[PDB]
Amino acid sequence: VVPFNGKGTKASIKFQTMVNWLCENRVFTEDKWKLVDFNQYTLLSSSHSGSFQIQSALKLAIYKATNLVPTSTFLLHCIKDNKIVKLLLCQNYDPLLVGQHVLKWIDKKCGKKNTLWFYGPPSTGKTNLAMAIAKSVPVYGMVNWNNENFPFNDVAGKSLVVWDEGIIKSTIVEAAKAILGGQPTRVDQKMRPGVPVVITSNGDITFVVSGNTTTTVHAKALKERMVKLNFTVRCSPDMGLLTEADVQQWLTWCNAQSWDHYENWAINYTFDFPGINADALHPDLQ
Amino acid sequence: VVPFNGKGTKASIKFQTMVNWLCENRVFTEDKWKLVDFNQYTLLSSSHSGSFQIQSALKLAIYKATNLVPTSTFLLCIKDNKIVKLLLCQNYDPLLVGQHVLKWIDKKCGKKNTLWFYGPPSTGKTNLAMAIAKSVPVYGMVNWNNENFPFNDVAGKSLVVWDEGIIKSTIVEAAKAILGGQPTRVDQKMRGSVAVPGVPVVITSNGDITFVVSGNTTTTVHAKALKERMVKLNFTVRCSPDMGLLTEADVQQWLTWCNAQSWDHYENWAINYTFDFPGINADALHPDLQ
Amino acid sequence: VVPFNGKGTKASIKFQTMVNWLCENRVFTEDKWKLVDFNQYTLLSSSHSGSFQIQSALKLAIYKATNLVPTSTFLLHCIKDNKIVKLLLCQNYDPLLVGQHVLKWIDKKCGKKNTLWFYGPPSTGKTNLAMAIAKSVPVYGMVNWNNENFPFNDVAGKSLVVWDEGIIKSTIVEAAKAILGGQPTRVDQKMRGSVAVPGVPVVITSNGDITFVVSGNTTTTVHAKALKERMVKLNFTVRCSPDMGLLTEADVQQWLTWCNAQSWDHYENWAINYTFDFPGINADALHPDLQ
Amino acid sequence: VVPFNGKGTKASIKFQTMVNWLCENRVFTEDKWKLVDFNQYTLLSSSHSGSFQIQSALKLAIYKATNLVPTSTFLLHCIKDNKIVKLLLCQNYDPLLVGQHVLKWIDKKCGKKNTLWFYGPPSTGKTNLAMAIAKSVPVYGMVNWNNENFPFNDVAGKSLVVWDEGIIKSTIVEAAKAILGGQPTRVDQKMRGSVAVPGVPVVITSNGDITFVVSGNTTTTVHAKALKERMVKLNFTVRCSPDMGLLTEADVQQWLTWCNAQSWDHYENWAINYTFDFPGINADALHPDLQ
Amino acid sequence: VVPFNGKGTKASIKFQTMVNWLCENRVFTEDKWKLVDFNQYTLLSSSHSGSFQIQSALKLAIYKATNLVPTSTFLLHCIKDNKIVKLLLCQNYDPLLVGQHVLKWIDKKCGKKNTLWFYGPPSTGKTNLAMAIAKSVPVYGMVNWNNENFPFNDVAGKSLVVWDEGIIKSTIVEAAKAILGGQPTRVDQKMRGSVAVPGVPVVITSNGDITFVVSGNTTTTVHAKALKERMVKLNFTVRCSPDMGLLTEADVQQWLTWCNAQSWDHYENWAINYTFDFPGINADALHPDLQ
Amino acid sequence: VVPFNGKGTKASIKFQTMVNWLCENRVFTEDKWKLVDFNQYTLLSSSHSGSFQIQSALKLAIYKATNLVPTSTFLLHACIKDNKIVKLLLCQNYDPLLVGQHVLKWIDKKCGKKNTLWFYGPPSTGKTNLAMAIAKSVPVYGMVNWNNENFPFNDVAGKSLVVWDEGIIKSTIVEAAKAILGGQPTRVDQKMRGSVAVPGVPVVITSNGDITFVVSGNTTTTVHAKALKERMVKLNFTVRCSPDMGLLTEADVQQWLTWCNAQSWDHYENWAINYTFDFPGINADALHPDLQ
DNA sequence: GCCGCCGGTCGCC
DNA sequence: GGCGACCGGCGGCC
Ligand SMILES: Nc1ncnc2c1ncn2[C@@H]1O[C@H](COP(=O)(O)OP(=O)(O)NP(=O)(O)O)[C@@H](O)[C@H]1O
Ligand SMILES: Nc1ncnc2c1ncn2[C@@H]1O[C@H](COP(=O)(O)OP(=O)(O)NP(=O)(O)O)[C@@H](O)[C@H]1O
Ligand SMILES: Nc1ncnc2c1ncn2[C@@H]1O[C@H](COP(=O)(O)OP(=O)(O)NP(=O)(O)O)[C@@H](O)[C@H]1O
Ligand SMILES: Nc1ncnc2c1ncn2[C@@H]1O[C@H](COP(=O)(O)OP(=O)(O)NP(=O)(O)O)[C@@H](O)[C@H]1O
Ligand SMILES: Nc1ncnc2c1ncn2[C@@H]1O[C@H](COP(=O)(O)OP(=O)(O)NP(=O)(O)O)[C@@H](O)[C@H]1O
Ligand SMILES: Nc1ncnc2c1ncn2[C@@H]1O[C@H](COP(=O)(O)OP(=O)(O)NP(=O)(O)O)[C@@H](O)[C@H]1O
Ligand SMILES: [Mg+2]
Ligand SMILES: [Mg+2]
Ligand SMILES: [Mg+2]
Repeated sequence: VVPFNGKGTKASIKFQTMVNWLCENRVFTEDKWKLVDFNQYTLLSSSHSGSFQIQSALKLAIYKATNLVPTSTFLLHCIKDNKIVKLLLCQNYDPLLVGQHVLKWIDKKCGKKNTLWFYGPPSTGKTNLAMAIAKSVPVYGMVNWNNENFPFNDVAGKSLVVWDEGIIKSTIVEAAKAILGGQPTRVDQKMRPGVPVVITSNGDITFVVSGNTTTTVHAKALKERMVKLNFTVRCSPDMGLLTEADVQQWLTWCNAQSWDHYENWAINYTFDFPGINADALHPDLQ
Repeated sequence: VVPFNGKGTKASIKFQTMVNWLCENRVFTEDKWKLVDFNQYTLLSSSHSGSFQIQSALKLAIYKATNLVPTSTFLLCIKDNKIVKLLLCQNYDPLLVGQHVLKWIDKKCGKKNTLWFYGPPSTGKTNLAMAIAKSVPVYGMVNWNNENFPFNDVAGKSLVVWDEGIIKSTIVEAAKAILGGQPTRVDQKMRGSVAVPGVPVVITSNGDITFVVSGNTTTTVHAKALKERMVKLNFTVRCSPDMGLLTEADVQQWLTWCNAQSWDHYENWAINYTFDFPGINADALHPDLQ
Repeated sequence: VVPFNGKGTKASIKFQTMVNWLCENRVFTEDKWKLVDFNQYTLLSSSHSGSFQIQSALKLAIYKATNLVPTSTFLLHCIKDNKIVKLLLCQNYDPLLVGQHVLKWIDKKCGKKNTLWFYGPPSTGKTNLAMAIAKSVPVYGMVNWNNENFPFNDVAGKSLVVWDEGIIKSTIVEAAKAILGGQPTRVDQKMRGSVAVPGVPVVITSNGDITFVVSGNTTTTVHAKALKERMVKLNFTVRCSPDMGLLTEADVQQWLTWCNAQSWDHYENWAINYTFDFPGINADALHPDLQ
Repeated sequence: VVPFNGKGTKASIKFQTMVNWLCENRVFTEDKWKLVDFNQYTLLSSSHSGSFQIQSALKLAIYKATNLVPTSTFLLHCIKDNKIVKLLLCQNYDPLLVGQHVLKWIDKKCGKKNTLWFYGPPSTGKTNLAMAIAKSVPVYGMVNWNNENFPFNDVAGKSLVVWDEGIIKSTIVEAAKAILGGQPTRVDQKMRGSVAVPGVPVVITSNGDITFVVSGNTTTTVHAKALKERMVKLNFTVRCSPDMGLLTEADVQQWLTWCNAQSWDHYENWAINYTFDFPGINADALHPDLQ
Repeated sequence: VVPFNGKGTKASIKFQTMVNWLCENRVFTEDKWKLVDFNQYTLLSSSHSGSFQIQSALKLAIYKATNLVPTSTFLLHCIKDNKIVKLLLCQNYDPLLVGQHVLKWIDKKCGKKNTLWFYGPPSTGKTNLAMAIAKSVPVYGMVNWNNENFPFNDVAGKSLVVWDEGIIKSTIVEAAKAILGGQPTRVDQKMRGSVAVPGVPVVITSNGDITFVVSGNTTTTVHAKALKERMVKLNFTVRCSPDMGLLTEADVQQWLTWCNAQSWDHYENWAINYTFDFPGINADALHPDLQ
Repeated sequence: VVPFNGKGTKASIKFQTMVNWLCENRVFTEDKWKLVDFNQYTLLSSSHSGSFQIQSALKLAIYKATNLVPTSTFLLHACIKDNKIVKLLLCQNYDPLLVGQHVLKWIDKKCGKKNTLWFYGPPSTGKTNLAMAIAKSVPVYGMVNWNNENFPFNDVAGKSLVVWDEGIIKSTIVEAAKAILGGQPTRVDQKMRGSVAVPGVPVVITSNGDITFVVSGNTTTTVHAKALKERMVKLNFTVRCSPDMGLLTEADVQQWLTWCNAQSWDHYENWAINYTFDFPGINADALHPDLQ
């Protein structure tokens, strides 16, 4: 399709450059814009025609960073020295395979398996790793911030949805089957792609509370849409916060490795994530 | 009736050209506009006025594509077409089916405004319906609408799709009007006349929809009335588990070939419309498909 | 009343010319404007000013076509070969006397009797003649469109009100009497602001008697006296052959033009005291051409 | 005090002239403006600024004609030929005193006695006289048009209030005392930021005694003392000819103008202390123009 | 806190001059503006951008007159012929102390004794005196105008709150205690910046003791001690002449002009220990002009 | 981060200068602006354009004062024996050095979990006077008594200090109380502002009785007593004061905090390693000769 | 105050 | 006389 013949003025080209600048520096919120470049914000807020451009540029930047650009490219920029590499080795999970899956999972290339699940005892580092990814993607949203009876508001536009210490109520289970499966909401269909979801919890989430009693009616359907990871070993208190770079170096290194190994397991996506294969451990990871 | 003797400035001519450019490339949604041409959208959205124009152009393009141009214009060797292969296995005449579709999609079938596909599951009922629905500019599903108000925003659509639907006794009164091509009161009260918009309808189902659900029971009072407005097809043959997603290109090829052939056979059946679509006539098969 | 001494730029003259064109070409809805002239609509819809001018011009054209010009001028333009003339003769009715009645009724000059009633067996063409007149006037409103509990909405700014198969309920019989009698609605008395507001002609086609107002689950005849004061009745008893086809506004314009061309004293004799029932064909009084 | 030493631009002076012209020709509604001058109305409504100017100018003209200018100026321009003059002789009322009393009453000069009451048998012309006077003043409202539960809404901005065949209810008896006595509502107090501003003349017509306020399904005389002080009572005892016809503003203006030139000193002989019942004709008090 | 430089253009300078002219001639309401300078109001309403300036200027003028100017300056410009001086002597109170106290009171300088209370039999002129003071401040409000369940709304933006024929109920005792004592309401606290001060003076007229709180169908005295500390009580016992007439600004300002010129020693001696009652005439200290 | 290479007109530079001027003069409300400078306010409100500029300037100035500039810089300034606050602290048996130094960290949200100060003691001992003295120095603060009874924590965001005077905690709102008193932002704060974490507002509480006991109907419950103790710091005002010490002023606060900033921080670092619910009292020998 | 458009008039055909 | 493109004016925008 041939684009239109419209030629813009100086102001329009300046606005387009401003949108590119906002998209490049990951400035998607007013607070972030004030914290980063207060001078330009003060200059723009002087009048109506300046204030409107702020909202327009923010919306266009969000759309460009979410829909028109692959999210994985936002994450890609001594492999053994990375904290995350050691952490997955302790949990007997191959750092390479889990890294490759995240790239496909964030890129909606895993089919119906749109949801990741971290399972283990409390204080094993589940939320620390999960929250590290949420700070690496352009925009993220948490279920906890939403209303108690409307947990899935403002799902469209997010690069990732995080559900920390969550549990599924039978009154809203039908909505969970859609989003966790990646099916678009009916509102999205009417007005016009799914959003990856990550869930961390202490118990078994496949059990659904129904009244004052637990039930297993929906246990079968939720299993196909999810991948389970076991974080059993307690973490030392000195680990601290995981930096966005630690994710960046880990994902970038895993990207360049041979991909054919991941495709073999990708033929039949199992609900359970396979453990470390000692015969396939990379030499640099040792 | 003479067009007004006004003259357009250089600014309005650009808007008029953009309106034609919208219809030329079948872009009718803001998402499609963003996906196809981002630079022009970004340039337009940097000024109060620069926006009033996006919505105005979209509205004008929708109206022009839906009402001022025949729908079939958007649709217009043959043995290799998957659509023909589909209807061949289903014991129906591939040529005669398309010739009715063109008259049906153009609101030229009188009271029989509704088409119905029926059969066991995994027989291609839904795949064929979406292939037609993708080709038309604008289409809407009854599934997306509210349960208590299934017929909202029917106007402005070139087609309406109803997937695995069931008719309830509460909505049987509104269903009869929309399925029969009769204009709704909302359009009548707005437009000014008593008959204007026109909406084709296509329905798929695994069960007989002529039966109406009332309470926890099923009645047959409205069966005769719904039979007049509808046309039935029986997809009773299991399809080969190899066929893929039917595309608009497949439909356009099927309709283009069927359009130019002889139209002498169709109008004989058009004198009296049978409730069931006629099946394969062995002697009347076109020599191309023998 | 000397007009104002104001003056306006070329844009205002263009707007006035556009309003005059809308009045001339009989365009009164946005969809009609889109159908007749898409180019001018697309040019006008390029900015806020044009989109406001569209609504202003539409409203002004509607007002001019409704209140600034007598409705009869929108109807004027072998007489025996006219389909409508045959129909009234078949129904044993004089075409001239009916036509001359319409030209005074459509202009609200008949006073209290603002309503015509078409009554008789079904499928005799009662709706066909009623709708034919409606399609000729600038704009008409139908009671069937309006909501269940509020039938008399959107009456203002209309030329003709059509009500087919109508039944008067006791709940709304009081509001019904106002419009059917030519009395103005009370909201127009204040929104316009004095008792100078006019009313709208009403035409009713029914298969049964409408003087029997429905109350609950029982028929009552207390209101029959008041309704008969305001109404004129016709009887479509003789069913027509199913080959008359859809009547056209050209037939109405042709028939109405001929009626005004003849003598008017013939109708004036019956105008001294209007009768509820319409007198039938008189062989002596028939027009020389129609014989 | 000396007003602001401003300098009106070219456009603003046009607005001032338009506002003056609207007041001059008594054009107070959009529907009146369309009939009087459609040209200027279209030229103005050609754009947003013109519509805003129309909306502002209408309110300014209403304010100028209501508050800043006395109403009597629009009433003031042999006498035996006047219809109204003969009418009051039938009801044994002196036309001169009635004319003089109305002129002082319309401008809120009577103080407490702010209400005039017409009473008598039906068909004596009680409504005919009230309507003619009402349509002479620029803007008037009717209690009938207003909401049943809120009959005294939209009081401000009216030069006269007309109440036909009214009956006072116990639910609204308290609000009626203020309006009939010229007491402004709290809206005219707190939003107009004072204790009292308008005078809102009110006229009432009835066939029975309105001082008997209905209480539930019973009649009570508690409020008889309070209301009878606020009103002035006129009795239309004699039924007039059926062919009196509709009165017009021309008859109203001529009658008031003639009463203006006559002697005034006779009026205040009684006006120092009004009585509830209007005094009748005495042969001595009859002017020679009517003898 | 040196002012910003901000060199303004002629458009803003003219608006500032208009704002000053508003305060100078006491034009604080739209109705007063229309009644005083109609030409300027007509010119200003010719456009939307000109109509916005009226609402911009009125608020600033009201704020300037309320907070940026001492209220007593609006009061201060033979003596033995002033009606108030004569009236206060009839009640056996010293006019000089009353006038001196009022000026100190209106500027909120009495401390916690913010509210004045006038009590006595009817027809003693209590209400007439209260109106004269309220008519002289820029803007005044009433508790009578407010809603029954929320009588203490719209407190801000007023220089004096008048409560005529007042009485205190138990459902509003907590609100009345704060307002009568000068304590700012929580609205000012959450709109301005923490415990401010503006408050408002209050004047009360009553025919009965207001210290008796009405609860249910029983009179109670729980808050009698708390209320008395906040008011200064005056007993208006002597009936006044029926034909005294209303009081005006010229009477109050003339009276207040004399009082300010005298020494503050007489007042400041009693001001050290504020009493609930006000001292009467002392022949040992009556001013020579009033002897 | 390289700032966007745009350049503003004369009006934009003037507006930025006005925003700076509003910050420098501690003007944050319409009433304060009208009181300080009526002429500029009139000039701005003369037109529709300036009425929007006023609101934008105020909204930007509040944000600049609250989030961009540390609050403690508004306390420090650009006869120590005679300072009124020093005497008042000595009357109530507390070291003026440690009280001032702790404030400079509590007001800057640097104390970690212990985000609140608690004043306890009999009436008329000077609890209210000192509490309001700190508030008058910070740019903008909000007091709880203004809000609705059922909604106590409205408009908490965008304030430098939260004042709660003689208040008592109820079980119906004890769940929200542990949030602000703990320094973790409310749920709506993250959503409207994208980040799971945005620092909280310091809180100062005065009380005549022990607030660690929560009202539960017509009954006192102590289930939440433990949870409040690691969020709070307690000071006891056990000595009454004579009516010879009027309202405290910002001048006293600035002088007091200025001296506490210049002295060594070793006496604070010893206690700051492990915070205690009880604030240690006067040490007889540790008192520096500048206050002996 | 900002960026847009309609419009007049002089400049050139 | 006609066609051209230039700059200044004005728009509405809460
Ligand atoms: N705010 C923090 N500052 C420093 N270290 C932290 C912080 N939060 C967590 N950690 C460290 O991160 C590791 C685990 O963090 P945490 O988020 O509590 O893990 P978890 O297993 O997801 N916990 P839980 O929420 O109990 O399931 C430990 O080494 C902690 O010391
Ligand atoms: N992604 C796909 N979408 C549609 N059809 C598919 C797809 N993949 C394979 N097919 C095959 O294509 C044919 C179309 O089947 P489908 O249209 O889903 O059946 P149907 O009869 O309309 N189903 P039902 O919804 O039960 O009425 C079948 O043979 C499918 O097995
Ligand atoms: N599509 C049509 N359907 C029916 N009648 C038609 C049609 N087109 C033309 N006509 C003519 O219209 C005549 C009847 O018109 P119609 O208005 O339906 O009658 P009616 O007496 O008003 N009907 P009803 O509503 O049953 O009382 C027929 O006899 C035909 O001559
Ligand atoms: N066109 C006319 N309209 C009204 N009244 C007319 C007309 N022509 C003559 N009249 C007479 O003029 C008088 C007007 O009376 P009118 O004001 O309608 O009633 P009223 O005396 O107030 N009584 P009522 O309405 O019965 O309570 C009556 O005597 C009518 O007969
Ligand atoms: N029109 C008037 N306006 C004001 N004061 C008047 C007026 N006429 C007389 N007066 C004087 O005011 C006195 C009563 O006025 P008013 O202000 O109502 O007094 P009051 O003692 O406060 N009344 P009350 O409300 O009965 O307790 C009369 O006795 C006259 O001296
Ligand atoms: N504006 C003032 N007026 C009077 N006394 C004041 C004022 N400001 C301070 N004081 C005095 O300064 C001291 C401060 O006491 P304060 O801080 O109010 O004590 P408290 O125990 O918190 N009060 P309370 O509110 O009764 O619980 C007291 O002696 C007050 O009387
Ligand atoms: Mg956690
Ligand atoms: Mg299907
Ligand atoms: Mg009184």
